[PDB]
Amino acid sequence: DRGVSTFSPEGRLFQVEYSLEAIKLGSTAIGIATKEGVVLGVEKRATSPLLESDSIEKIVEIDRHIGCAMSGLTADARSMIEHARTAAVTHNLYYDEDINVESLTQSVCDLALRFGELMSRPFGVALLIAGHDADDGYQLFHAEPSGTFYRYNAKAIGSGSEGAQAELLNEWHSSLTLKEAELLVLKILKQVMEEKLDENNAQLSCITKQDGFKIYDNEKTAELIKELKEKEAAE
Amino acid sequence: GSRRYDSRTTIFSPEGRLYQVEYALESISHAGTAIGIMASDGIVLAAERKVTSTLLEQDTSTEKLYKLNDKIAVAVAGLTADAEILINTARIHAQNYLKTYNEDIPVEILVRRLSDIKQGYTQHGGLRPFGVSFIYAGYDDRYGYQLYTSNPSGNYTGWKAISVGANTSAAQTLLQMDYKDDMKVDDAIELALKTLSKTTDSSALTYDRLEFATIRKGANDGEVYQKIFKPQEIKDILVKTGIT
Amino acid sequence: MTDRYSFSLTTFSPSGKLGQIDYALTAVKQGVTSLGIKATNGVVIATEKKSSSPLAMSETLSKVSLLTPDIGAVYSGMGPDYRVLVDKSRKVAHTSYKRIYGEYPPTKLLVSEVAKIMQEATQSGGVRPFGVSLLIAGHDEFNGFSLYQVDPSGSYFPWKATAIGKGSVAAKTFLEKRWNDELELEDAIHIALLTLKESVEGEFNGDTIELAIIGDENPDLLGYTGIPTDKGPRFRKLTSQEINDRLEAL
Amino acid sequence: TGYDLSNSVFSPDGRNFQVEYAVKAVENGTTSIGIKCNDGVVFAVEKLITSKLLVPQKNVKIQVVDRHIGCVYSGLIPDGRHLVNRGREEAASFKKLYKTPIPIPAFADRLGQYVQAHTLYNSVRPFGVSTIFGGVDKNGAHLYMLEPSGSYWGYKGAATGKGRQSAKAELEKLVDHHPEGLSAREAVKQAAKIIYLAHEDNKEKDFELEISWCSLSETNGLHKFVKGDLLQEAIDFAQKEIN
Amino acid sequence: GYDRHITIFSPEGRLYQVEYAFKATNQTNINSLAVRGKDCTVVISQKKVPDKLLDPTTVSYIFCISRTIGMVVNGPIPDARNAALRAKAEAAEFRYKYGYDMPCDVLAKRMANLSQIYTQRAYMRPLGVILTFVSVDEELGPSIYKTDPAGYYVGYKATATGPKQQEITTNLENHFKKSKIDHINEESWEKVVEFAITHMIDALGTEFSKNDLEVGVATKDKFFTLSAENIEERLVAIAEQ
Amino acid sequence: GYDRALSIFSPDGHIFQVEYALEAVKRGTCAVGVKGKNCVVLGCERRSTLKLQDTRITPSKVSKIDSHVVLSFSGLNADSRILIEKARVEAQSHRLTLEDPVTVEYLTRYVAGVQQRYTQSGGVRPFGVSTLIAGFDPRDDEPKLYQTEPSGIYSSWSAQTIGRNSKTVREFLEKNYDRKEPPATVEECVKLTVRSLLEVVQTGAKNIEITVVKPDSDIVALSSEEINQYVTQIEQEKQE
Amino acid sequence: MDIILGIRVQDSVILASSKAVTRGISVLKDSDDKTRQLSPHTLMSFAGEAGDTVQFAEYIQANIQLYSIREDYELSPQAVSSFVRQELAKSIRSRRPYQVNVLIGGYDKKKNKPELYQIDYLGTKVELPYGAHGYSGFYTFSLLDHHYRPDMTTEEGLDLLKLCVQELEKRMPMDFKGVIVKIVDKDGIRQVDDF
Amino acid sequence: NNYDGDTVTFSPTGRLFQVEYALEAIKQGSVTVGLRSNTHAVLVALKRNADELSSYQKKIIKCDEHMGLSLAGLAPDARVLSNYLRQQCNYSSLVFNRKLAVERAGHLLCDKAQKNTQSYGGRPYGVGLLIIGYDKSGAHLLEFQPSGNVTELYGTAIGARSQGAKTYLERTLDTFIKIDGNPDELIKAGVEAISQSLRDESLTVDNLSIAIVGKDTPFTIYDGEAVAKYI
Amino acid sequence: QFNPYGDNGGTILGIAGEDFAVLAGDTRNITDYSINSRYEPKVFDCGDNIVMSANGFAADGDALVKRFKNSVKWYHFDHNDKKLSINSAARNIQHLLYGKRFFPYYVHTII
Ligand SMILES: [Cl-]
Ligand SMILES: [Mg+2]
Repeated sequence: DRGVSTFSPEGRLFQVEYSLEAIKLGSTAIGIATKEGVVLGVEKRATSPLLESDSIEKIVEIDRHIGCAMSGLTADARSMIEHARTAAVTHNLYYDEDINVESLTQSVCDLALRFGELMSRPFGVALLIAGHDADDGYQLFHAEPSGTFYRYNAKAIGSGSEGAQAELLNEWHSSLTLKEAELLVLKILKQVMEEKLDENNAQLSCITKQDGFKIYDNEKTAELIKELKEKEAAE
Repeated sequence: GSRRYDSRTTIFSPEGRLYQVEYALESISHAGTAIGIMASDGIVLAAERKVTSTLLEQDTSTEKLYKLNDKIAVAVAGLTADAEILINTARIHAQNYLKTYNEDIPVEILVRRLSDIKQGYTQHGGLRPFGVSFIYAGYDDRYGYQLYTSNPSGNYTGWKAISVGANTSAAQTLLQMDYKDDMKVDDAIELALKTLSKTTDSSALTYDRLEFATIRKGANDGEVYQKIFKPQEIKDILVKTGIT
Repeated sequence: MTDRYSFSLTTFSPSGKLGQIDYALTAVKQGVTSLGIKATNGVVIATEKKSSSPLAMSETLSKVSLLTPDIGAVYSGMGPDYRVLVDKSRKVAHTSYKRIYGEYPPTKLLVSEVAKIMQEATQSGGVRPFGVSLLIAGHDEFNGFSLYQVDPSGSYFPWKATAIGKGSVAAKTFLEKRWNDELELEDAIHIALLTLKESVEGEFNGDTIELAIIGDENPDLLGYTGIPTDKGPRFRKLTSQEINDRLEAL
Repeated sequence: TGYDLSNSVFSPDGRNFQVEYAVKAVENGTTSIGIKCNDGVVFAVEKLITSKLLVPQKNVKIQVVDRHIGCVYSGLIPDGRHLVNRGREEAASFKKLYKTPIPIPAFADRLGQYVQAHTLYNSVRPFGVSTIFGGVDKNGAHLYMLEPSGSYWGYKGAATGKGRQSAKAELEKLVDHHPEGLSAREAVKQAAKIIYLAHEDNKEKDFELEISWCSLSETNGLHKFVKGDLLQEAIDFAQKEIN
Repeated sequence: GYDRHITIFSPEGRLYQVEYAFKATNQTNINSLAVRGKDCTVVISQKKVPDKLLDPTTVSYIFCISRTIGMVVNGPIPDARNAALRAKAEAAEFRYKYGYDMPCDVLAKRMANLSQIYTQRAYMRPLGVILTFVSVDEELGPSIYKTDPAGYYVGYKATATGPKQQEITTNLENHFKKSKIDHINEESWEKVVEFAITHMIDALGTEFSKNDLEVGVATKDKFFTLSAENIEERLVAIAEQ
Repeated sequence: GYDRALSIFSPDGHIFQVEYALEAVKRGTCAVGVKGKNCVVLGCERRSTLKLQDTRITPSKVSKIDSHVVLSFSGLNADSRILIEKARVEAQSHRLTLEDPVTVEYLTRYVAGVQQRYTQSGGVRPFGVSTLIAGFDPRDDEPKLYQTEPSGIYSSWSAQTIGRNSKTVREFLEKNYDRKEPPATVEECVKLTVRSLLEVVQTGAKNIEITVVKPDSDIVALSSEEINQYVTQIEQEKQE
Repeated sequence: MDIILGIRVQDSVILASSKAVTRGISVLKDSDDKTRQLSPHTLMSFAGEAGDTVQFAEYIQANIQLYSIREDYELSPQAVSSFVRQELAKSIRSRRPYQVNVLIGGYDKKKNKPELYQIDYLGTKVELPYGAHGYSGFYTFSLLDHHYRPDMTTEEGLDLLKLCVQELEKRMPMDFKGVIVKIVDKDGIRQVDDF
Repeated sequence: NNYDGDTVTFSPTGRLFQVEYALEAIKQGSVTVGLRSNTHAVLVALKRNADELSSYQKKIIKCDEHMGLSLAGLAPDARVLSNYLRQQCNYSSLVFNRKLAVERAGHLLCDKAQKNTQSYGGRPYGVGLLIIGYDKSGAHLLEFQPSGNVTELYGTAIGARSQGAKTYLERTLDTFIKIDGNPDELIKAGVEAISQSLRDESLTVDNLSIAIVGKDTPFTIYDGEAVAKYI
Repeated sequence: QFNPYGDNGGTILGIAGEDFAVLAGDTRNITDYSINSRYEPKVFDCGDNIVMSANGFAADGDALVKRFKNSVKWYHFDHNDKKLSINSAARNIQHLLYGKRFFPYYVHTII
């Protein structure tokens, strides 16, 4: 056939480029970083109404100060999360401190290109890693299967990403409140989702310095959806 | 490098079938028919040797029926050499169990172990599967008399009567027609031979083209006897049942 | 480096054929004729010494090989493959039997071990099957005299008499007419020489024929005296002169 | 066909096409030479000046093995370096066990067997270099040249790379006109000339000359680079001959 | 058609890579010959130095494997030296383990078994060489044993290898048909070398100078190669009768 | 060792080996899971192409992983045994180290993790098996029903079906299962499970297996006659 | 650990095991249950080196429970004891052996017979009517030799066991803080809560 | 074509296509410039962003107090190679109490890259590196290609549109080599060099990345408002 | 028998002030009754405003300080030149020391 670690004539790794296509098929995930916190939100996308949607876990805690949202082949993310959690805890064991969000992201991204003929293929999942540390404050990173990570003020991944990213381009400013960011994620998710957005097919979360990483209750998110509907009807 | 020459023996087709397993089963369909029939008072194993010669030493020959221990025997359909590899593994597993628990291995536990080995060759290692189907005839004190089959996929199932190898479709129809639950060994002997006699690709069914075995509680009192039939004894049972 | 051929080179084709085994059998078909006949008081194995050049000393090339003192082997097909199998067969007779039980293996079990080696070349990674069919003759106390054929697949069958290689189909027909259960060893040797003459084109004598027997114990070939229970090897290779003597009464 | 897609495959001719393709990489490289003199050997190489930004005298190509062997090569420079690293390991283990520094014929076979080993399997690629090497041992001077196949022979003079035909013709004249032999200092001068003459095949870009030598009288049997006044003298001698 | 790239059976029961390794054998365009005397074994081979820049002393296809065993190779020099180094290692190991010098026929068998492995295992290629081993064995006397890429080997009364092997073979065959003996009935090795050179000249139809030949001689307890001047003396004797 | 990457991405971002493993699941006999208010029922299809079978000894379709959790499947039977064995070992390993039996979610997560691993390990093909894992957590009376598939994704279901013609029985369940009021009793839950299989099965004879799991390690398999009574009652109501 | 006794009567097996856990100077606990249920009708009491005892007992328990789930079948007491013996016989030639002695009391539901097996840390197995480990046998066996009958009831077995425990409490130097007694019969395993 | 499936295969003209394709990944990467005088050595790197919300990908990595590089191509491969350089620099300090020579650092990178070009299963590195350093023989600049070829230079550039900066340096050679004891003027020459490779975009405060090492200057990286002085 | 440990003597003293800290140590190095050196520095600046001394067996002491200094260097590389706080250094040293739990560094460390 052909090598798994083969370069194309353009200078790209075939397998990495193909895994990026799998991520485009995945459900939408959005992150927005503010000075009051980082917000993470996902589309759940249940395949059937009999599927109990609260068992869909696409937003995950890595440590108290670091959360993570995923998009693509979500089964692939389990070993990445496990590594991230282990790295976060291990660093605390060795250094009696929280690990920097960038250092955690870098550790996860070191796994990405360990494939060949090690694992047999790249990961088919992209991650939004959000967190806080004392040195660089509130941060949002986008971790790919290429091993590259970019920091973002705001970022969307998955099937509605380019439409969402264009929307985040206009809406993000450096003075956004946490409440404003929550509504903004809900607004953009509602825009790109096939089904109508509610508390059972979408999920919110945030990371603040005071309270750490929290996945929002369906009751809490439901109120923020109702608040969104009213403020859009207000003009 | 080496990838160029790799057949990739452990992959799914677009339809979700295992190529090599399917093709191994195709191989097995050209092997001599083996039949197992389970009765209330015993089990019969009958099997057809493939187009023999007059110069083949039959009394010292074994290609179909093998002893795994004193309570369990197998009938083979497929590559004989492949079967002997698995048979020796099974014989060891039975003795490992006996050494550990000081009790003879239950029939299903032996069958599952061999079947799991076959399964491994379909999922990992990049090697061709074993081109063998087994009929297991055995007795233990939990389930009594048992018949099983396993094939190159590593899937196994239990049976009252079953065939493997050539003309299984025709053979299974004939067994399904004449089998009854209250049947006895002497009746089952007759059914097995009658079924082979009709399904055989040979002109006539003779003693020199058969291997035959019974597992009976026809052993003096509360015990089980395996009888691998001799050439003369197969000749006698062919006259008794009225085939020659 | 490293052997990166960890996958099977013999696989099932859509029709259920193992191509490499069939092709190995084809290589056996091209090989020189060898045969075996079992008598009441012995076994004979024979083949043609097809000399590649007249400058070659064909006595140095042994087609018939002693495996144990009571077991011998001959082949048809690829000679080098045969030579390494004989080395492995001799060794396995010791490692898996004599070093355990203090005696040489019975014919059927040594055959079983050789068969296993040939089967593994049919399934293991990065190897082709052996391109030979063996005929193994031997004696042991509880089974008596026996003759076995072993094919590239690893399958083996016992025979009263048989032939393999070039003119096997004609030779097996010839043997069917002549073989009975009352043959003495000398009668089997006579039949072996008659059968082998049909498949040989050129010279037919003790120097172009290799023939060995499994027969009576040869105390003269033991190499020592003093132990009554050790009576010597039953395997004996016939000399060039001994063959020619039986070609006058032919 | 398909016999050229994999290393260690005999074609129907009895040829290993992958080795023959490695030779094409060698032929594409810069010209390098070797001259066996009376009590030693001289190595020289053409270094193409791709740009003014290359620091003069810095990108050294000739490599020492142990203290008495010089190696120069044409083709894929990294492959040459890999071969020399192995050569250094072989020369070290030889000296460790046997005390004496590795003889040149002994060293030649160590490289030879290693290069040949890379024509035995499809899991490795043949070496994309021809290597000219040698030095002084207990039995005197020795010059060798080693091809991608693992083939090597002893030489009076050797040349490889893009300007090898030109160089070979010049070397053949020296052999004919000096049956009694050539001195080490003569061989340095002649080496400079031959590289300058062989530079006609690479005439587009200008080049930098690099010479080294082992001689029993001139360097005490140790490998040294030709530097300063002796290098300039050889450059002047070379420049005079082309005009 | 990947049955032609690796050592697996073709539908005809053939190994094409083995057959093609036999063709690589004649790539050097060199012919060798070996014969047995009463007390010696002589091997001769053509020497061709096409380049004037070559050091002719280093151009050789004859190898001193052990003190007693010599080996001439027909095939490319890298594979020749691969086989040489291995044979040397095997011969040395044999002596260490078993306490006596490795016999010529046993070494031939060992190298043949190694060659066989390359015809069965896919990752290893055959070596494109034919190895002719010579000695005066302490048990069997003068010995010639030859190995090829198929893993075949056999003893010889005399033998020839190369592009023009058949011409040399038939020439030798005819001589032994006359004499009706398995060797050259001659006391001195010097005259057995003279026989070998004479019959190569007759078979090939070419004359030889001292630099056109390469000679190896096996006697009891040593194998040695002749210098150009030792060969010259041999050529002078041939011309003078 | 054999290291070959069998599960790899294609230009359109698909891993075909994983997708072809799902096609093996599609071929497998139908399996269904329905959770009531205080129970979970696992129903399984038995193809009647095989008669002369010995049903005493033939491998049953529903397997106990521990005393409180069961596993059924659709796809390759031989593959399922490897997952069941690993799951059973992990269940005992969990009891040994945590001093508490596995939750149904934990056991599911483990099995799903094994399945995922076989989609990005060298030299191995994915499992041609989807599972339904059902039971009750220790000292908990809330029913649990999960599903896994070859890719290694898993999720919780009020009711679910897998295998051949699972599209049809899922259609049935989606209209007949109410979340606000699940099958309040064992009877209602078994009835709805038998009804769902009768959309696909053929004869209601020896072709339907039913296993009821209740809280506190109360697991029982229904017999032929007990199931036959459900089959009889369903069609007599249908004749109207 | 210290005293472990076993007695097989007509229709049951009774295992008595001390409650004391002593770490050198002090008695850390006086209610310790030195037993594990291997299957519904098989109980194993144990005594030996600290840590190894519980580690071994739980390891065996896990393995038998695994077998029970895999086969949907309870192994016979004979089969369980043979498994346990092999584990100890394997252990004795290890880098660091399990220093554990066990009694296995089980009711065989097939034969309808109680069975008591005594296995020491070397892997020395014997089936007995009554058994002990350590110094317990030295005091108790003379009483059991006298009073034991194969047709004894469970109540008679408990009374004979009380006499054994009384003799131990009189003549043993160590205070073992009484015993926990458990009965294994056709109905399974139960603890006698007043002894 | 038929000879680009893996790195173990020469083409009929003696080319290694997988290596050449790895070389192509460098040409897609963002421009970076290297230059030196006799006292100091400078790296200038144009950082690339994904979009306006994203950060600008870091291009310069420190390897020791006296050595570091800039990258162009696959950033994870640069991390692997720079980590290897950090280890080798560190081994030299710990074992020999010796700062690793820049020339020797080049040789080690060459040999590491080479092994990936001659063995089956692996792949070449997909990144080009510009290594600067100050050691016992003064200032140095190296250019690493994943073919294995390492070259010592006065100045150079790699990445997209690098040819413009490379020509400028080739003209300015005689001027910038003489900028001794003036770090700011040497950086100015590097910033002016990298400007010859810009199109449409210009050097902003979060776009530009500069690094310097010299006689009494540890390897230090300047980003953000620290480079506004040179815009 | 070979004894891998030795005693190089010496004494060290650390005192924490309100907004400062001192770590002092004598400069004498000894074996048995002999003086090896009258000035062999024992207290080291390890970077990040941390001072360290590992007193006892000087070979193990020098090894530990060397490894901790190295740990500081790699902390900078791996965590964006972040300053290693004294508490984090202390935990890191615990792991260095405990890594050799069954062949200990024969030193009493103060930072
Ligand atoms: Cl050998
Ligand atoms: Mg091969």
